[PDB]
Order: sequence, then C-alpha cells, then structure tokens
Amino acid sequence: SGFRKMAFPSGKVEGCMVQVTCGTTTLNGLWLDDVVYCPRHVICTSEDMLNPNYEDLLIRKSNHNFLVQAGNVQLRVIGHSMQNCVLKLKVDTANPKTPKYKFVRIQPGQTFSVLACYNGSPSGVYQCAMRPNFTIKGSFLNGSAGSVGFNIDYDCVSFCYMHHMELPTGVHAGTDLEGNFYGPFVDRQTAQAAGTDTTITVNVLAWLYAAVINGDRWFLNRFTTTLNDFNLVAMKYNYEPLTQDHVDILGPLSAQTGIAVLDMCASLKELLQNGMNGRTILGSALLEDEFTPFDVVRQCSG
Amino acid sequence: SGFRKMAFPSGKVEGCMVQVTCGTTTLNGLWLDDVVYCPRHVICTSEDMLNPNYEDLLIRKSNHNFLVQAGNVQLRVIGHSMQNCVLKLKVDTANPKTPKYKFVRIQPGQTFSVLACYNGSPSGVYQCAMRPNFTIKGSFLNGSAGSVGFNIDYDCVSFCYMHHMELPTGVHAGTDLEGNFYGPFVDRQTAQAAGTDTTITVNVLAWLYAAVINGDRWFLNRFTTTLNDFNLVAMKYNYEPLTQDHVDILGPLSAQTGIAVLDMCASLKELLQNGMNTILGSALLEDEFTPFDVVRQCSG
Amino acid sequence: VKLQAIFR
Amino acid sequence: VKLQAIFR
Repeated sequence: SGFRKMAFPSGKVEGCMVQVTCGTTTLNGLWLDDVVYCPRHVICTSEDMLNPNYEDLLIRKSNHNFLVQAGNVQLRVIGHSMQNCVLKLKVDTANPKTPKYKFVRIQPGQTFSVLACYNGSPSGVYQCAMRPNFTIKGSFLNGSAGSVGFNIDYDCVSFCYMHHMELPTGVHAGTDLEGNFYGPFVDRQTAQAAGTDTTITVNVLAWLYAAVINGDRWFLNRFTTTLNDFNLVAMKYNYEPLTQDHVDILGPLSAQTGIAVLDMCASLKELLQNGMNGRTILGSALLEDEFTPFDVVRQCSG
Repeated sequence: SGFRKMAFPSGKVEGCMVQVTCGTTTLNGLWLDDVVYCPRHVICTSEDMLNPNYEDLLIRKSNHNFLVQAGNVQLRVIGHSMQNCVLKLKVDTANPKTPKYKFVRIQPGQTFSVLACYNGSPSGVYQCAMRPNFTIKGSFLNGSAGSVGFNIDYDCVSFCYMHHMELPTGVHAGTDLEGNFYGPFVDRQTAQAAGTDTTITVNVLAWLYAAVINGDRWFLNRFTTTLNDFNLVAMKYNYEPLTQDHVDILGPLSAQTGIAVLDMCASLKELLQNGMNTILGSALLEDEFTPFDVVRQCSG
Repeated sequence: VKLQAIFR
Repeated sequence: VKLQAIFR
C-alpha cells in the first residue's frame, strides 16, 4: 500500500555520466558506447552566448579542445559532430557499463526520471513530467546541463530528455537525445518565455484512482456526465481536452476500481467548483497532475 | 533554481541488493562484504506469523536452508546468526560492488532515500522521512521486505533503515541495520497501531526558507518575535518542540535569507489558523524536507 | 498488519 | 533565460 513519487533506479545512468570541458565552460556528458552526448553550448563562452553561431564554433574547435573525464580516466576524443542542439564526441574507449538503451521523444504529460549531475558526478534523482507548455519543473543549478531524463523498462533505459537551460520563471527546458528541443525554445540567452501551461487531465484522473486504492474516496459521487459536457467544463478551467484514447488508457484503472471513467470526470468536475474544504487527497491539498496512468499501475499494482 | 523532493543516486546501493529465500518465504537482502542482511521473518511461514518463535525456528534451520540469489550467481551460505530482528548470512564471496558504508540509527524527522526492491531487484527510489510516531509514509507491496533506507555523504552510504511490515493505516515500520525496530513495533502479525502523528517543526521551517529562495513570496507577512512566542502555537497544532541545538542548524538558512531563525518563526503563527490565503505546488507546510535537504538543493 | 515478505 | 553550464 501507499502512493509516492517514485523515480527509476538511477544505477544504469550513473555509469554513463561524464564531464565534458571546452575551454572554461563545463557541463555533463552522457557516455554511451564510444559516443558522448552533451549540450552544444559547452563550446560557447560567457561573451558569445547572447547571439551565438554554433556551426562555426564547432569548426573553430578540434578534437583536442574537448576534455572528457570519466572519474579518473581522461577519454581521448577521436571525433566530433553536431546534431541539432547537442554535441556527439566519439571517444577511443567504449563505456563498459553501457546498458541496453534507446532514444525516444516523449509527448507532453509523460513522465521520466531526472538524474541531476554536476561536474559529471550524479547528485540526485527525481520524477519529472513533460508539461503541455513543453517545460519541466525541475531542480537545476549552474553546471547541470547534460543531465538526462530516462525511463527504465526491465533493463532498457529509454533516454528522452537532456537538460540545457532555465527559463526566467523558474522552469527548465531541454532537448531529446537527438538535439531537438521540447517547445519553441532555442539554446541562446535571448528573451524567451514559456507559453501558458495547462493541466494534464489523465494524470489527475489516474492520481484520483490511486487515492481510491489507498482509501481516499470522499471526492467520489453519484453524478455521471458526458465527455463533451465534462470538456465544456474542462476547457473552462482549461484542463487539457480529454480524448477517447485518454478514456481508453484509464480503463485498466477503472476496471480495478469498478468506477467508470465518466463517473470520475464528474468527481473531477465537482472538485473544481467546491474545492477541498480543508480535506487532503493522498496527503496533498491540491490536484497532482505529475502522475501517469502507467506510474499508478506500476506502484499500486504488481 | 527550483525545489523538488529528490533522492540520492541509488547506484551504489543497487549493487548490494540480493534475494533471500528460506523454504518458500522470500524477501530482499543487503549484501555487504561477505555478510547478507535481511529481516528475520523469512524463516517464518504463512502459519508461523501470529506467534513466531524466531529463536526456535532458527534452531531448526541449517546453512543450506538459506538461498541467496545475487543475479546469476547463487551465493553459498556458510554461516548464519540472528541479531534482534535481522539475519546475518555469512557467504563465501565478498561483494565486489561494496561501497564505503556505515550503519547509523536516525532520529525522528531525519530523511533518507528508500530503494524499493522486489526479489533482490531494485524497483524504485524515493525520499522518506522518519515520522515522529516512528513510522514512514512510503510505498511498499508484498515482497518489499529487505528494502533499505540510506543517506549518501561523498562515498559513504549510511544505512539507517530496513523495511519489515506495513501497518493497517497504510504506513510502514522497520528496523535499523542492527535489528532494533523504530518504535514499539514487533515482527508479529498482531494488531499493532502507531501513535498519533505530530508535525516535524524544524522541517517545515526549512521548507519555509526554500520558498523565499526559489521564488514564492506572496505569503510573506510582517512580524518579528522571540523564542517563547514559538511555543505559544506549537502544542495546540501538534507541532514538535523546538530545541536550542536546532536553531543553530537553521542558522545558515536564516543568514542567507536575511531573515533570522526567530524572525521566520513569527510567520508560523498566522499561517496555522487561516492557512496561506500555492507554495512550491503545496498548499500545506511540508515537513518532509530537512534543513540539510534544503542546503543541498537550494544553496549548494 | 502485514509482514511484507512473499509467503507461498 | 540562463544556460545552465558553468562558465568561467
């Protein structure tokens, strides 16, 4: 029993975290096989980063300008290339601790574990969620670039995020392991602002189902409504439009509790009109939308 | 910037988790050097759980009755002994992935990372705090016994918790790595219940400092007061008594923010009657963050 | 009150 | 917008 924000065991990722230094700039790198992945603004300096041209800064660098350090071993760079907003540094030594891995691009709402690293050394791990405005509410300091987000299915570590920069509002933005950013953001210190963030609907509904398993059911009711009328009140508090694919993935959780998905949408509706009135749900006084239906079944069920 | 409940990297702990099986009962085991640590109710059965005689059940057991499986290698047990509520299985091969480690017993309020494992394989990691009623609000299923709680300072893995059982309210209870339980709990299926939970005070105060550090300032109020004023609101709202060694620990958090420890203490009272009138995404005072967790995350 | 080991 | 690498 119990429901907690659970992160994947970061062991397989700690064996791939290295530090990459270019001049005086330094961040974290991902050492998979004989290739190291890291953000491309490590070749920048403190003076050429407002309007940086990245394709020449690579041509103005050679392999010996990149210093990759795996703990005490200094890895010799035998090749370099740029793919979108990340750098690929081919080293002479393949990582002996390389697990089975893929590179995936997640959709907004999906979650992943973030291993925060500094100077190539891991510091902490925590669960994050791809917000619909293509940001994440993480905890990053200076030098946290290169920290990766991942999901582990059995022994396969699906890498899906790499940290780069921090928005002026406190949130963070990054790219996938192919360099493609998440959102309309670019790796330069120009005036950027994230769009207005919405609320992940399936995540609250799955979070509500996790509470029913743990005893919390004071928010349940008898009301049954329609998807559009629930959406006609979802888009009112502009909760993200709930689809029929969304009602489909909530099925396994709806069958375990016997509560139809449409019945929980009515329990969600009345929660936005009256609030909590001094009551908590799973120890939180607010609707948590950082929990994927898969995250609930993984924790509540076997 | 940003403040999140983040756990220690479990990599060094994942290298010490094995599976312990005695007959048909199985749980998780901690393989450090040539010694495996695990709860002692693995020697029980589905019928020896109401009134178990662990000392007698162990006498009926030999070294071959303990089956330790470390991934692909099945470790041969060549020694066994019982210390309080844990078992010590001495194996022939020392664990090559053993990190620097010590065994400590934490105080109520201190935090630690829990590596949930099942059949010796890690499942998930999350930060937990020793509740004042000597329980933890975790997420454990059947087969989670043997999961350990730890803190990492450099290369030293301070083992401080081992999971054992779950209480009827959903909370969990365990022992230190010496077998001694946390509270008045026993490894019997008898009707047990934990005391009424209070609130860790030094932890909500450190969380209050993390707010003004990372942005949230809409709740700040305007009062300065002294130490006795803090007790005028502590006992009624079930808030743990403050000590004088504490305000030294909240020292660095108070000097960095310009608001003295007792200067922040004045904001507590008005917050408890009407509330906040979100704060880091939470509408309640979070007591699951120690001042050490704030300094490590906010100003480090 | 459940001792959270797998009993078969 | 701050690029979260250590610049020296």
